[PDB]
Amino acid sequence: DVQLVESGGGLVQPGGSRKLSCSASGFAFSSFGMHWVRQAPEKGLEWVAYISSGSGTIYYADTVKGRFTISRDDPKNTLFLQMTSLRSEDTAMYYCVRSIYYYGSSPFDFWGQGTTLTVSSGSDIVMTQATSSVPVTPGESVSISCRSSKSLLHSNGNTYLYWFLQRPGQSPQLLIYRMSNLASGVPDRFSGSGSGTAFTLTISRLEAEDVGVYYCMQHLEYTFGAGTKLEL
Amino acid sequence: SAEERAALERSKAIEKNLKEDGISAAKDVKLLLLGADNSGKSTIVKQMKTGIVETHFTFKNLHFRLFDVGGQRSERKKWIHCFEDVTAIIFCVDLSDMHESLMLFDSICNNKFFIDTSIILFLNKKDLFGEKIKKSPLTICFPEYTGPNTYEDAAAYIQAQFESKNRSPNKEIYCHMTCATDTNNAQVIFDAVTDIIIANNLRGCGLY
Amino acid sequence: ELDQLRQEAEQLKNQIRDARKACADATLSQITNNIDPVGRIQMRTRRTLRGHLAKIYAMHWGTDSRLLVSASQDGKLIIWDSYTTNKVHAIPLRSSWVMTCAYAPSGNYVACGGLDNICSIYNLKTREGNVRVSRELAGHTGYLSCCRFLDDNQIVTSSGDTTCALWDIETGQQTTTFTGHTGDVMSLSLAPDTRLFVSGACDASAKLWDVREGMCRQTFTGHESDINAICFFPNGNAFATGSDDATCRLFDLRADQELMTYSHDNIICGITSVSFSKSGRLLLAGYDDFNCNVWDALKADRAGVLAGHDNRVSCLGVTDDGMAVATGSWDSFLKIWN
Amino acid sequence: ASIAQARKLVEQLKMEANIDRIKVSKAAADLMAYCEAHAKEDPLLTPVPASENPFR
Amino acid sequence: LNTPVDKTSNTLRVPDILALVIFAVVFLVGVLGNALVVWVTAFEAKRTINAIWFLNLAVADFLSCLALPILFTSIVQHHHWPFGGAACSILPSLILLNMYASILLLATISADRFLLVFKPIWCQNFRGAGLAWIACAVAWGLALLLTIPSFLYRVVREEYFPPKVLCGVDYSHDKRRERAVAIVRLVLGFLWPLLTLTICYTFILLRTWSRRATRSTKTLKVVVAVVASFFIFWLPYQVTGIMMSFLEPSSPTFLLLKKLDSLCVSFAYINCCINPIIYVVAGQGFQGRLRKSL
Amino acid sequence: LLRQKIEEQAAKYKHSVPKKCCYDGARNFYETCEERVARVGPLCIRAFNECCTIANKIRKESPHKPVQLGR
Repeated sequence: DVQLVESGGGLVQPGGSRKLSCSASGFAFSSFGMHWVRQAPEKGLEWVAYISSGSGTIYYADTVKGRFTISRDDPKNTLFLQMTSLRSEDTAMYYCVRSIYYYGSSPFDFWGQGTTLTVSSGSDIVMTQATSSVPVTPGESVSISCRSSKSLLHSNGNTYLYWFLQRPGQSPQLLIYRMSNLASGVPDRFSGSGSGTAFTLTISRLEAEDVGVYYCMQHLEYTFGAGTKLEL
Repeated sequence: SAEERAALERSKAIEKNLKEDGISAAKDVKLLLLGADNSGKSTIVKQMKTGIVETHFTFKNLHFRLFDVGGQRSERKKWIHCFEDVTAIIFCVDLSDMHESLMLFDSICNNKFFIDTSIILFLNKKDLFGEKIKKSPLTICFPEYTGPNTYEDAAAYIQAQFESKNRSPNKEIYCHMTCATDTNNAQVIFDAVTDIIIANNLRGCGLY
Repeated sequence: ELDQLRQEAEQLKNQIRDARKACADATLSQITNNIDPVGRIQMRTRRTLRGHLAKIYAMHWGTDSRLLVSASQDGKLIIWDSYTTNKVHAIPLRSSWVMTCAYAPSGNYVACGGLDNICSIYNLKTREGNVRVSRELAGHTGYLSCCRFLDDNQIVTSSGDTTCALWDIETGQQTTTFTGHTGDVMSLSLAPDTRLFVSGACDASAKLWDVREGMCRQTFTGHESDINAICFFPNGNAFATGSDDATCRLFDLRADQELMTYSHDNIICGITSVSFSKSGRLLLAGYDDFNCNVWDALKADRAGVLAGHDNRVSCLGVTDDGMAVATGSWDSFLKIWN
Repeated sequence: ASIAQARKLVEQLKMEANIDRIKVSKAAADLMAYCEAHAKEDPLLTPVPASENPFR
Repeated sequence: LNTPVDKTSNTLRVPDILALVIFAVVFLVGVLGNALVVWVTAFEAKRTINAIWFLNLAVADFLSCLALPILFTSIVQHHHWPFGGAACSILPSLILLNMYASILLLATISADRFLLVFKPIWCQNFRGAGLAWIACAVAWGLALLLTIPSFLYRVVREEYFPPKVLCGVDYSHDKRRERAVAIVRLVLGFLWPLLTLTICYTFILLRTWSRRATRSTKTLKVVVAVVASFFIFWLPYQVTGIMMSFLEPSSPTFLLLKKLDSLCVSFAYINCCINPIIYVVAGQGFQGRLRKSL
Repeated sequence: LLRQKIEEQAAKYKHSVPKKCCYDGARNFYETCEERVARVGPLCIRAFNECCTIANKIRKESPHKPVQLGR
């Protein structure tokens, strides 16, 4: 019974600050990293923060670097994001995710249900998608693709591209990690493949639950592409 | 390195935790309680308050790990190497027997792994020994005993008989008679372990 | 009569030996004259897994040929990564006297046991993120001496009370028990087909069970002293053993008799563990002489010596892919030799 | 009495006796055959190239 | 007679030759020996707490042994100073740092040995890399405090008759400051270390022999081999230093003291030679640990 | 600032021998002037003594001690 319950949303006046909180239960919090991925109401996912296990290292996206901080209270199993001097672009719904990194491990297994955050009006790796929407029908086959600025194959042989499925009105889940491996609970219909810099995900034998938006992410260095929505 | 730097950080945390567990565990002291069957070992642990019954007690800031290895029936040669590097054997002998205890002792102190480990030989249940020597002569158990049936010399004879099985003068056998008394067994065990750790500390610094 | 069956028991023993000797028309030692030896195998320490502080008793390679599991007196069953040297898990044990460790062929499960008479099976892929006890396999009376996974659901165990057992992990009951040994069963080697497994014991006798029924099929008695180590030949038709005899011998499941004895006058230290190379041409044995000798399984001559341990080489094992050979030691330093 | 388990041991001896035996020459021949067939598939018996080796 | 050689000349004669050969043998045992002790304690050890002390003592003695070429050059060039004034203000401070680091490290080693015997149950609460490194850092800092008069007052001097430029010390040239620094240096470098060696090792011996099974009779040999060598090798140096500092810059007493200083420093360095040999010889297991360190 | 003193003291020479005698007179800590003058020109008896004593009285009462750099 894994839970990632987040709280602290609402309305924030521009230039204000707010402490986004993530409350974890049902698993060993201290052994996991944390990210505070966010999604604008009319855009794709965007990475925000990353606190390592035991707070050894921390990273931020350039848009919040210095402007916001992340902290993890391991005895209370709670992760905090201290967003400061918020701007109009910060109106987004935020996700708290898990990550355990070791040989054979799967980053980004579980995503919290998230909280909406609103404010009133007033050298890098990029992943691009070749489509924004694709029609689909039950029992048919579909194929999604992505591209990146450079190859994701590291020297050790891994290829750090991910796939996430977001059904409408729901928080996303992991489907494929390292471009070839199925996440736990993902039915065998989904199967990713690729080489070099162009990577694809197949959803053969599409069931009705496969409808949603599919996001692809690079993880070679410290991000989600635009994503495409499959329509039934 | 790729994001596997996170895996390397996790590995560094695991190594730190192993070091911390090694430091925390070494602050205790390990004592093997090998002895004859029904020799009152349960009594000497209860007074201090299916396989290895790793009972423990702490006395004067020192934590004793007291492994009673007699719970499982097997040849000692196949599992006694796991108790190498134990600080001291808490060997106990009941006086109601008996030569099986002598054979076990002669096997223990001359064993290859325990050539440098002290032995706290407990003579247990001395009161019934006094009752027996009052009722029966000791010659029924030791034919070669020439002394009378009085308490002191008989006890000294059997203690010396146990002690004589040593074949390495660098060891020592801290024989003691408890007579079912309280809090003295813990005291002699503590004194023995203090002597042993002082000797080990000297050996580390090169004063030995 | 009681005496008559005892007399016929000996009468059975000699005539099987006569039949056993009848098939011995030749030996491998003269047949190997037609092939070349492998020369000096100069394996070198490609790594050192210095995480253990106390006497890493036993180790096992994963099916990936990438991970180890190591058990030690320290009470920590840490599992290693063979290239990055990382400690990807550190499972804390219920009892620190572990001589058994096993890595499931799927990689999900790790099991260890020892002087506690209980086999603890650990689930590594828990959704909670940490390795935890799956089930504790109570039911033996002696110390456990080896564990092997047939699959994720059933584990075969060798114990000190002279009985191997086969459990199902679904409920933890001793679904099948084995019997027919006098001494303590010390080592256990599942066959590649997983339909048979040989075990060695303290009575110098090694025998091959079928896993489907508790019936032993053949017995081998080449050695003089307790069988410390046993390992199936890669092809599955043969197996070798190691003992306090300070020598290893190779047996055949179908010829039912000893084929080789790997001995030299200069070695007097008993064997602690054994395992074959991928092709079976090469046999690696870890002596109590603080080093591992490499033996050509066909020429029976010493192919070389692997050293680098300051104490007993208590465990040894070649990867499933044949990539390398790792040797845990009482020095606590897990070497990775290639 | 112990006669029952002793007769069980005798029965085990008979079952071992009924086992078929192969000429040792053929079993050894199988052994060498496996070894020479798979000698090209291990990096211990045959020196591995440094580039293909995953520990160097 | 009618030669450029005047009525007197000063070659490399005089038992300065003895000082020279002593420095040579100490340098030989410093390049070897002492250099191996620091290595085996660091790379193959220092996960054991007891190796920290002898690591620091060996490294301090090794850094003292790196000063042997400079002392050799000063002896053979009749105290000519080829280096700069900043060198005269720095390098002697560092060499005194190495000397007194060795001495207070011996004292702290002895204090730890005492604590290992008189408080074992407290030792299995205290012991760890933390306390050992804290104590060794305190010893090094005390060496720095002892040498900071050399880091302060040393300046270069020049005479112009030959080019024999030399390095010296400015004790205000008209007032007593030499007495205070000399007496404090003598105390905190030879007396307090000697007391902390002698009393601590005597109590170690008394407690070791009192209880059974600890009377190894090797503790006496090692304690004597340390303390007697320490005394016989530092007393000529330190008593000469204090007498020279208190005595006026004239009189035959100062004449023979300036004559004897070289041999006095040679005796002071005999202790630097002796500190690692006792560990490498008396330390059991640390004979095969050296071969297996590679 | 003592070079001019020894130079002006030596300048009164009348021959090379007294000049070099004064030059070597003002040299050495291990021997006093009385010990050094015993080893040596009729004018050397006076010149060596006066040059050595002048230089010596110059170097005392000055910030200088010939401390060996091992101390």
